[PDB]
Amino acid sequence: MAGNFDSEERSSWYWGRLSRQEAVALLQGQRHGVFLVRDSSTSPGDYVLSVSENSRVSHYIINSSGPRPPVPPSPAQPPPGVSPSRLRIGDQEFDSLPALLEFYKIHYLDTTTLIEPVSRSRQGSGVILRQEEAEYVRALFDFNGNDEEDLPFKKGDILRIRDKPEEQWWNAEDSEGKRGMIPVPYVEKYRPASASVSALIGGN
Repeated sequence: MAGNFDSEERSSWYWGRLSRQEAVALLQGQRHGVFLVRDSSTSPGDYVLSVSENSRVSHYIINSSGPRPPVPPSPAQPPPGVSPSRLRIGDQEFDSLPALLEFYKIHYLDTTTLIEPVSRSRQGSGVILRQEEAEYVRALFDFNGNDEEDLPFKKGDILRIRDKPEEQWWNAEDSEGKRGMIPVPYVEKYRPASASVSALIGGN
């Protein structure tokens, strides 16, 4: 998780509209009590709630007004300024659409109740991609090589820690281009730059 960003949360229930078949296609793929929302394929300016009921997934047309701007951008677009309830679905009334999914969770739409957002996949993770620096170390030992995983480098070779599994061996690219283990407990932080014409190069 990341926190509070979208009062309606797009990656949760409202992705970016499509055809009931599409929503359905994914909906059924999730938990039986899963339901997502789509765009009013019938109405020009309205929302639609989709719900995997029984074997398929039915839709519920929502009616939105829009009293205030939706997104920060947009040069100028004067809003209505009258629609009180603004958003509503079925034969009842609610403040907004996002809020609707939070109340009907136990009110029962037309036969089925709302439980959680479909969420087919994707999530704010980013797999914490560091990639901090890279080329800034000069090996201090020569070795022909025995294992494909071990980085065979020659004394004075400026490698780049391609990763750092543990403090007892890291990953780095050698003058040849291959990677492997490197001296994490003792390496030469040697600023490489002056030739770039390959002096010798002889690994495999």
